[PDB]
Amino acid sequence: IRGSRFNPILDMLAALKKGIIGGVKVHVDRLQTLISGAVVEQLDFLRIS
Amino acid sequence: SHSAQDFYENYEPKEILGRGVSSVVRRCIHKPTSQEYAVKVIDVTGGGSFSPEEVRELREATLKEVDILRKVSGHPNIIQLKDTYETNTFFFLVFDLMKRGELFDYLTEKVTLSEKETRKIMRALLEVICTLHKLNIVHRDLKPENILLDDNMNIKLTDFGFSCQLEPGERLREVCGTPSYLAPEIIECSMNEDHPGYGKEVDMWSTGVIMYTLLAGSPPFWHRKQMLMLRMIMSGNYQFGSPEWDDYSDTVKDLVSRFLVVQPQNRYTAEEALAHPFFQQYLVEEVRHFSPRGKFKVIALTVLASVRIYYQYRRVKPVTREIVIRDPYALRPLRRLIDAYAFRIYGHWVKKGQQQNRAALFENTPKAVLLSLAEE
Amino acid sequence: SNSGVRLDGYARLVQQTILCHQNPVTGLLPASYDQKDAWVRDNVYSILAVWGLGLAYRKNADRDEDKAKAYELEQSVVKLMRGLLHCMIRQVDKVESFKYSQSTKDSLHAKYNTKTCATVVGDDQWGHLQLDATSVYLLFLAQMTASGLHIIHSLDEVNFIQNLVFYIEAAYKTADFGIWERGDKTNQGISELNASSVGMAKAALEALDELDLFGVKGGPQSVIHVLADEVQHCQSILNSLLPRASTSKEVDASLLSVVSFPAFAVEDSQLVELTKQEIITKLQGRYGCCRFLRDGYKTPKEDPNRLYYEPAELKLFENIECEWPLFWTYFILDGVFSGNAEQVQEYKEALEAVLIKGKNGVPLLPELYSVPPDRVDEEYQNPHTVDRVPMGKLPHMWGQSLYILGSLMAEGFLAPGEIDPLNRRFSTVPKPDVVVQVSILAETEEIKTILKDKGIYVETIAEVYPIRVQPARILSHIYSSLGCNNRMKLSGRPYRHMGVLGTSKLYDIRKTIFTFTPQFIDQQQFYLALDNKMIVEMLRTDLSYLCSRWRMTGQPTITFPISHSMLDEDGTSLNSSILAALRKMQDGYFGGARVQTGKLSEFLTTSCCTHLSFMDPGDFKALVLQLKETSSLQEQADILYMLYTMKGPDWNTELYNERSATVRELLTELYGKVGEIRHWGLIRYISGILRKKVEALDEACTDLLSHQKHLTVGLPPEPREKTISAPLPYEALTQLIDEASEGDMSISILTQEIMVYLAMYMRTQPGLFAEMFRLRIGLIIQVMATELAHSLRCSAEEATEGLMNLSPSAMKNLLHHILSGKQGQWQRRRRLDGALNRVPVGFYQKVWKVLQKCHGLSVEGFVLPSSTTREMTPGEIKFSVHVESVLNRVPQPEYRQLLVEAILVLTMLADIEIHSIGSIIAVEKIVHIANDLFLQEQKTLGADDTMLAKDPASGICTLLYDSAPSGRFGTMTYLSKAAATYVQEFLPHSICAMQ
Repeated sequence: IRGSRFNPILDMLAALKKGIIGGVKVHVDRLQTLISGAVVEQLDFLRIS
Repeated sequence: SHSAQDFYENYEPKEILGRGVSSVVRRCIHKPTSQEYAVKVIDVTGGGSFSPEEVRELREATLKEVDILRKVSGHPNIIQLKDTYETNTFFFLVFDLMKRGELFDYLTEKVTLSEKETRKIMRALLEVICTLHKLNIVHRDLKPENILLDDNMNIKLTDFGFSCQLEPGERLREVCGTPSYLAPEIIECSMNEDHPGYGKEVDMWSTGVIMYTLLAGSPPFWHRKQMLMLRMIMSGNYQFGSPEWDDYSDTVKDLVSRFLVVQPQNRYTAEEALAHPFFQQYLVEEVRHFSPRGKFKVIALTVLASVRIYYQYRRVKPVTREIVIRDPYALRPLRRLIDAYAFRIYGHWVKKGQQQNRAALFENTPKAVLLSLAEE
Repeated sequence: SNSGVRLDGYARLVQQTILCHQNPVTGLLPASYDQKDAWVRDNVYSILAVWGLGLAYRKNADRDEDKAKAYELEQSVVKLMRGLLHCMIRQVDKVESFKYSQSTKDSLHAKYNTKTCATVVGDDQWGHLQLDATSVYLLFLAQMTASGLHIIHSLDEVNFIQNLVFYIEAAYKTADFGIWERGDKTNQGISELNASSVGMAKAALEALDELDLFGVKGGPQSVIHVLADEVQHCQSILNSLLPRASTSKEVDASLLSVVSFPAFAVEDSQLVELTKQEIITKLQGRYGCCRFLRDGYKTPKEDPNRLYYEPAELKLFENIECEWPLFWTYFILDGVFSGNAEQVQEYKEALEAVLIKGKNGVPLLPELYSVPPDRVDEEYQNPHTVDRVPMGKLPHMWGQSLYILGSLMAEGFLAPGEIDPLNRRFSTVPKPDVVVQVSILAETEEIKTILKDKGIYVETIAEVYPIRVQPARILSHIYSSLGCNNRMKLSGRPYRHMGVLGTSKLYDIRKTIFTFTPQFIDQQQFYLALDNKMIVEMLRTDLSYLCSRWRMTGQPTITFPISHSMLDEDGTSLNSSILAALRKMQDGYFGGARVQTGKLSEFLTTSCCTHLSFMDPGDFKALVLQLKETSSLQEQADILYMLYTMKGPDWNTELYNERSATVRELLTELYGKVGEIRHWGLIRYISGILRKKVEALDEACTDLLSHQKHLTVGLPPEPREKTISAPLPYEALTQLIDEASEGDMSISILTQEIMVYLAMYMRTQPGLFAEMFRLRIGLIIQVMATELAHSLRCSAEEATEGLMNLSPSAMKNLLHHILSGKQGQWQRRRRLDGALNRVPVGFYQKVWKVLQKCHGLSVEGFVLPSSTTREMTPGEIKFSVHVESVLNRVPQPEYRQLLVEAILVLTMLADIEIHSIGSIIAVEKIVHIANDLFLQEQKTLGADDTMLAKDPASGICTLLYDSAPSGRFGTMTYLSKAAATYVQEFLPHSICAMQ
């Protein structure tokens, strides 16, 4: 933020909340809902080694 | 007189602790250290109902009060001004938080006080008064309602709204305060403009009056009519009740008579009062030397005290229920219980002002045809 | 691994204990034993262990077998959830009926059936009123959905849930039978308020604020909308009555559930430790804890074959309340939840000793332990000493499941953050403060010019065309359409008033911004908004109220349009109070909050906004002539009232030949002329004709009742005087107050006004209502008239005329004056005290102690038997009611005050002696003896006969009334002497008093 530099980040966060960033659709929500019900890839090689 | 932003971002108000004529006291915290305090918010505009001369004079009065309390700060038994904030409409005065209320509720709940705490409060008040007089500063506003109590029975003077500096050689001719606490000199200033003025004597009279009202339980001078009360005060014929002070020492009564003197010159000062034997105490000393007459006198006094202690113990009377049938007021426990029960039954008609007072509850007068003669 | 073995063992235990009677198809477990029923609360509570073990399985599965196990457990959970939801949805008609008015007959059944989902009992054979079960059901439904598990399928069920939300939203002012299905303390069930139901309801309403039921793949209309005023009202109610469960029970152990793992709704944790210490020190036993004092359930007395307890519970239900280990197994979870471990070990060790081992060697929780029928006398002398034996039903699935969940939590397989995804554990975190934003608008150009003259820059109603401002009643009419379905006969949310908490936040309706003014600037409802002082006062209290809680995100926003009525008499300047208030919320400090002003353009970028989706498209002629020709507002009101009462309730007067002028139209037009003159001489008169009602009167009444207080409407005497001991609906309240006020019309308005005055007064200063147990509006009114007559030295009619002409600020000031309490002096004060019967704080306790050592206290024939002391306790209300009734037989206030003084002097004098009188005491005789002694002493002194006067109907000298109580000549000495003489008169020739 460093003082007066705090405006453009506010504008970017507001645009991100709006839903579109230069023609790209975006979604925002809590991490717990997103991680739930999603495929997670497994790294099980360390257990064998 | 800094900006209100500092007060807004430094102190956060809390629930109300009390109310006044135009100001309310609220609790506040200091964010850096989390220390509790009490803040007095004064509305100089008076809710917008004040003509601007009134606002200006209130602002001048509060500025005089802050700059006169600035010098006095330092005494352990005085209120400490921690921070000041000024706006166009409000003054924020931050003092120490005490804990409980002032003397009125304590005296109402306990009816009357004993000599043990009386000695301490009188000593502290005399020390504060002597310190104030040494600084050439007067108060003219000792009332029991301006003395706060702590959890360890600590008293500090507050409400200096009438305090002002006294240039030496000057004689003030202003009249203020409750009429019951008005010294004869102030009232003489009222009737006659030729009187030179008054001084610290009004302070001694106020100390005597508060001592009287804490000891007896009722003010020495009080009546339903202001004019007759003023004539009562001018006469200076305070009397001692018969079945009320038969269990008090002679030294305290002598001190009572010494505090209240009509003549301003004969009134005792703080230094003279502090030297009375009532406050006498000893810690340790080994330079007691005298003649053999002194040894005989001391041994005779010891023997006399040892003999008298048993006889004083024997002078107690039983319950005497038959005497209760005749007269219950004679016995001290019966009197104290009747008084306390009467106070708790009728405890919410004692407030500020001359209209209602503690003396209105007691009726020691023999209600009869003698009530026809009241005044001229 | 060890974890696999432990979890397999726990699954085996759960399967052998609970899942063996899951009862598929319907999916509802039987309510234990051979009862063949299904209680909602037990069914809801029996699934927490399964849910927790399933969540434990899900995170560590990583294998087909454990994945399938978690799938099966989850599908069992959803099957039971849907089965229970079917019971609710099958009975929409009762919900619709209950949505309007409150009664037990249109309430939902509490015990549903097995297969075919039928009813087992009618509406008059069981207690069908339990808000706690429905609230806890919704709370676990919300938690279940937030966990990520689908329960809801169709969108119609969303409408049903929305309707049920309104069904339970009035729990703060609706009495219920209770969790125990036993009504009040004693039997013959009478519906009464309890803290447990509202404590459960608050969390359930909070949980469903925005939680969508369709998961992450929802739509525009998938979220349940709830208000916020009800939550804060419930919080205030629970805070007021937290220490005691209700007005009849000193404590109920069920308060633990509210202040533990389920439905955290509590603030100021000091109260939490206080109630925990109190319940520990009062209800702890040897092998369990009691529900509450003096419950006879499952006792060797009482004839369990019979119900409707006879009023003879003197000692047959004392110190023999059996036990309940459910509250014990609550303690282990409560301790293990936040940060406590040693207490958890202590409680686990204590509970392991009271366990019983059955088949296959598995834990089993007994219901209660009963006192042996023979060892009963010993317990009365040595409580909590005699051993007990198990007795009754003990497949208790509730406590068993709770203990299983607690053990699983303690083992560490599951984290506390998984049971509650909504993070309800941080309710004790303080919130520093909030900043309030206020915008000021001018109605017309003239007002804008006037404000700009004094240096205030405001903007008119125009020029902000994108932004529109409307009152709140249109917003209520808008909200009256949420969740409306025609096929299922659902009428949507009923009409109700709004708090200021709802109007502050901005709104969006069809790509448009709307702002709504607060409801207290409405002059079309009542006339208290015509006074500037009260406008200022309600602004101050409302700003304080918003600054206090503000549990929503974003800064508030308040619109305060300045009206034409806010100008002075000449209409060229605003009033001094309004200008002072404006200068006051300038500089950022007004009332008890920080106020920042500006323009709506800047507040738009930083303010909470709500998107709304459900409004998206899918000879009388001679009298009339006399009225027309005549003048004066007085005769105007008289003739309009006469015409309305006689022939003109809705008949057209035909006064104007072109427009049909109805009596109501003329009456409502007269308000415009009345308001300009500021004449409080007929505005109340016309308001009585139109019968205007003040909003939120029921809220004021329930706030009055929640303070352990009894209300009473009407002048004396009985039987037209009433007693409102329980909350009543708005229509019932209005009918009752109208019946009490009779045809005096203005009495109803005055009662409403004084009730509202008390209503905003007790919240600010709840300290002047001490020394009082019962208030009467009529008695206060007569005292007001008497005081005004004495002040003005006029007749009663002139005093009434002056009182009815006072501005409302004057009534508030005089009410405060007489509430503070601030010959002719002493007698007046004694009369006031007798009128307001301000009995001391510890009066009833002293009366009880004296009654303990005497046969009774006779007062002019009527006697109070000493047998009352053993069937009743000083803490409860009935003794106070009986004592006041006995003391209220005499009508003269001076008599009641002297009676109080004499009985109190009896109380003090009884302590000195140590004896039993064994006789009845006549207080009137003592008073007469004291009076005779006083008269004899005064005659002995030498007083002339004039001052020893006699009252026309007393036999008591007026100088005795004028006499002060204390002193060497006070009435206390005479009363004490008379009481001592009377005691000696009935004493065996020996006093033997020592102290």
